[PDB]
Amino acid sequence: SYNYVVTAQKPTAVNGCVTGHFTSAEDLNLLIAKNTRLEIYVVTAEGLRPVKEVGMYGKIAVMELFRPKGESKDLLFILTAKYNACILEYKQSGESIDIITRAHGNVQDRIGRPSETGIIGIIDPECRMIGLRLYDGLFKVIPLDRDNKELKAFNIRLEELHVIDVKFLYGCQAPTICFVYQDPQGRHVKTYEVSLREKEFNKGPWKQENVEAEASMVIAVPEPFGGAIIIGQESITYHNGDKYLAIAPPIIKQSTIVCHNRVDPNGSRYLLGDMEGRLFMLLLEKEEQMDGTVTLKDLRVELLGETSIAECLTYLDNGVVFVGSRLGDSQLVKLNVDSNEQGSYVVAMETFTNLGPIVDMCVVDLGQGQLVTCSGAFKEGSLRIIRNGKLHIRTVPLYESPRKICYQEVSQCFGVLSSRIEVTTALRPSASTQALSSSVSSSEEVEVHNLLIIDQHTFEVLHAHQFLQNEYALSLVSCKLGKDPNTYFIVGTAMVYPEEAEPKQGRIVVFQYSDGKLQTVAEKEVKGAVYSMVEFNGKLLASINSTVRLYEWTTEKELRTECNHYNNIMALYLKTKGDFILVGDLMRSVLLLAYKPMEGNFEEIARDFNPNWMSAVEILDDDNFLGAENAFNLFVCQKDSAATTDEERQHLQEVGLFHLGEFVNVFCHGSLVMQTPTQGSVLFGTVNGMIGLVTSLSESWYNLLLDMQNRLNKVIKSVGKIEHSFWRSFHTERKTEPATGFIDGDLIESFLDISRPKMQEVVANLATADDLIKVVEELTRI
Amino acid sequence: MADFLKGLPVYNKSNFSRF
Amino acid sequence: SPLESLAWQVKCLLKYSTTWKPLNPNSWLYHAKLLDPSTPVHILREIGLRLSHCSHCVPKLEPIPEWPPLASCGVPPFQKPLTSPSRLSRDHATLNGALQFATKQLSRTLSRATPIPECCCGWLTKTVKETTRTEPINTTYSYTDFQKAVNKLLTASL
Amino acid sequence: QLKCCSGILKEMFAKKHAAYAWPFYKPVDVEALGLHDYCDIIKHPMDMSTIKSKLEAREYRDAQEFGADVRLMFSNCYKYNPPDHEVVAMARKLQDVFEMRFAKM
Ligand SMILES: *CCS(=O)(=O)Nc1ccc(C2=N[C@@H](CC(=O)OC(C)(C)C)c3nnc(C)n3-c3sc(C)c(C)c32)cc1
Ligand SMILES: [Zn+2]
Repeated sequence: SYNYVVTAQKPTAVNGCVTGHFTSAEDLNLLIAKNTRLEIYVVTAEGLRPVKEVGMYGKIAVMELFRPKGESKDLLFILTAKYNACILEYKQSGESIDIITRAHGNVQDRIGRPSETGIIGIIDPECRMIGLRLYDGLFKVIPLDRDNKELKAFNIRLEELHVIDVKFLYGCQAPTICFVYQDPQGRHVKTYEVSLREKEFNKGPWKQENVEAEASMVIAVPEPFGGAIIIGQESITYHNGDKYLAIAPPIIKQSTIVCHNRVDPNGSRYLLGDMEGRLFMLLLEKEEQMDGTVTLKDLRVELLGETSIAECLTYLDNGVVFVGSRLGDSQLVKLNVDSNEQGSYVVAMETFTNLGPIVDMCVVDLGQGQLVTCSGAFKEGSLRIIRNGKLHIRTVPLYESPRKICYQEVSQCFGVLSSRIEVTTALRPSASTQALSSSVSSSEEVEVHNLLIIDQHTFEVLHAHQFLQNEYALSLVSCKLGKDPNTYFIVGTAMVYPEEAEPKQGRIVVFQYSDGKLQTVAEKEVKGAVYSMVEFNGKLLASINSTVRLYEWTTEKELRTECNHYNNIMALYLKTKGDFILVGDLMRSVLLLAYKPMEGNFEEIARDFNPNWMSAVEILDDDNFLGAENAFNLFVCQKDSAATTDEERQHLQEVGLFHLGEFVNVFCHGSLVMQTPTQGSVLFGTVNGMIGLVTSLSESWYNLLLDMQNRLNKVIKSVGKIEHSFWRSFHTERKTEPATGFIDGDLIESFLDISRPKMQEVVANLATADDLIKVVEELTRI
Repeated sequence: MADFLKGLPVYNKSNFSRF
Repeated sequence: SPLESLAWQVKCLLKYSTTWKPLNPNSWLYHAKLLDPSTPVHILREIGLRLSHCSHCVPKLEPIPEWPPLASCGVPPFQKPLTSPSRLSRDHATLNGALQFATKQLSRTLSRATPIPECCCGWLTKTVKETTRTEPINTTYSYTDFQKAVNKLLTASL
Repeated sequence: QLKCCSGILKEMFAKKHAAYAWPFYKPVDVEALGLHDYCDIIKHPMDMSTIKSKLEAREYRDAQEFGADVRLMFSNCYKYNPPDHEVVAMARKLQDVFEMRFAKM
């Protein structure tokens, strides 16, 4: 197959943030890592001034600033998810900004089990080394010197296999790590010294001490204090050897603290963000002893107020704090000495739009296509209306998690599945609790699921239906069925109990929203979770646990089973085209079914037998089936045209592979441009808020753009010196192959921005530059 | 009121002044 | 039930096949309760999904993962996750509703998992088709035919 | 006489014994049962259906020639298969009927 993938909206979720002096010795810089993007801001009188935004050929997992001795300004260390390590330097020579790759390498190991808590990258305070926790039982040390241009690292065996979090401590004569680990005896905190010349671990300054069961975060405190602050679930502790200081404030019991940031350079004040979005300030009280040394007297936590749910926090300057969110919009907030009379010392200054996570979306015409996405989660959950302008985004906050969306044109309303958390009592007012009209279904923290009928124009919750206790709503469709002229809202549900592995119960509830009212038209009791539902030629195609069932709508306004298919593990996704059905499995990739109208049953055509942990499926055409899996890869499967035997004909062949670097949640047919080298248009929405487009090209077009990819890869310089072929290579923990049948549209589009001499070098002996500029412009206009 | 937010670090007092 | 009898028959002949490659008895599918080994019919299911296969007919089948990846369940193989339940819930909140439900179910079920201790395709096809005493000898069936017949039988009987 | 022989063969085809007689109802197909050794370890193959066809062909001269073929069948099984095996025990079982009703011929 020949496919063209291009980013329409860059990822918006913030995965990392740091402050330092990177662009110059005087500039105060905020660096933000959004997956594959690195943004550099200068803190100024007017706020954050962006100076350079860069794209990397990798998923940024570590991003740390450090200043070696003799360096006039901070150097950056970046590690990617594909273990591409680079030491970068910001270089400015007058109106020209370059990110110089001081050092680059790949620090992956041939053998190694990736750690549960993920890649950890820490830097020694004296910049003697970079430590990487990549695999269980292996601590990778990269010595920092001017001669180690290749990042020639070495591994030290770590006895503690289950390490939770590790930092380098301050004020140690030798490089020292302090980490929290789990063993059969619980969770503990331990220290080691690293010897570069000996290439080994030595005993830490202070012996191990037992910590909380859910101790999850390590904070290395600067001098004068030294030591570390361990943060868990319901306690905060400080360990500096003989000095142990634990507190258990009730205020932190309600939510888990997920991020921290040091405010004062001496470590007397810290910011702590929790999962509910609450911002606390940890305070370390000083005690200057008469001996001349400074010790810690007490720990205090104060509720500063409420922010966006923080993935990361960073104090910039003058009481201003950047809050980088992946579940909601990021924000600059201001800390004030005096409260707002509401008891809150935090005042929001600026909001940065984040579309992540995009759990579902749809294309509507409210001849110009608009995307409506279910974005965010919990109090950050909202609807996002994206249209071409570049992209214009309108936010409709729901204050609860949206899960599914379907447009009902005849009713001029959207149907949205939503969930809220109650303790029952709701934790805050939300869309489901502030509906104009509300109803409840007839026949610790709990999830309450609702169907919201929301006005298309005002985006106000017209109605909210509360489903049964322990009932989760999974699938939603707006369609007409059979001979019934009414358009219905069909919801697939599942009763959830801890006693059950698979749901033994579930429901298909058919509602009608008419005259600004919601009534339950029909209720069907099924024996499992209704994962997916599609309107299939006037009939209702549903997936219930491991079965795909086609129902008919009778004249009595009830569903009657027409046919069943059982050859699935867990039919999560369903797409249809004509009489074809694409069944996405939990692990068994994609299956092609053909409904047979003359037999009234399903027929299996071909299954992709490569195990793929599917996250979203789509049908490109009758032959091509596009799928996304949880290792951030896209694949395209075809029916084997050269199949001569039946066994060959039972196989869907993976003819296209491509490492996207994004976790695709939803595929939809539609375009954001007004109604060309490419045919077709499929939008996809991902966890990080990135939105992409997949199109199809012919043989000649694909060949030309692949040759251009090769030429551009030869010409274009990569940040971190990562090869584009390596980055786009299909990659799981099991299998790695080069990308096939996929043109990286971003690479091709980048051709228009290179210098004309570089254009001539690229198109030399291909063909003038003007024709190919026209080609790339036509590609852009899709 | 909040004596623990009194002395928040200042790198440059001009920063965020003209927000 | 007739389906159970046919499953028993199929199992009792495949127990002699040296080319047969059954699904790993310690597979996460048994642990996740997505396959039920109490009743013999599970073999038929595994035949339908090409989880159990004949190596003579299918020599180059892609291996089935033994345990789901961390993204898929959030549980290390037969180990309690280090990550706090709140963090796992927050991570699962980023998934589409079907995948979110599947991931929470897999987490909940595989948290309690404990390890399990460790070509007659033509005649099996005839057995499943219930045409052992009627088909001509000339008829030849591969694992493809056996799979198709098993799928048809499960469709009719389940 | 051979009418009696046919009666024993039908009483072996009879549905009462089919729980153990079923493997012997037709020749041992080698392509279907994956037994790529039969032609070597067994030279002349016999089955209940071939015996029935030879009765219909009146090819037997006497009840002992019928006994000879039905013995060559049980022998072929008792030989090609390990003892303790199931087909050797449903063979042992089927020989039982043959003998109990032949001994009364
Ligand atoms: C599993 C059902 S069982 O009835 O409990 N046991 C059972 C019945 C028949 C056979 C047959 N065995 C073969 C030799 C053999 O072991 O073949 C494989 C099972 C394919 C490996 C055999 N030797 N002599 C004869 C008449 N047979 C036949 S013909 C036939 C049809 C079958 C299934 C057998 C094994 C186990
Ligand atoms: Zn076979």
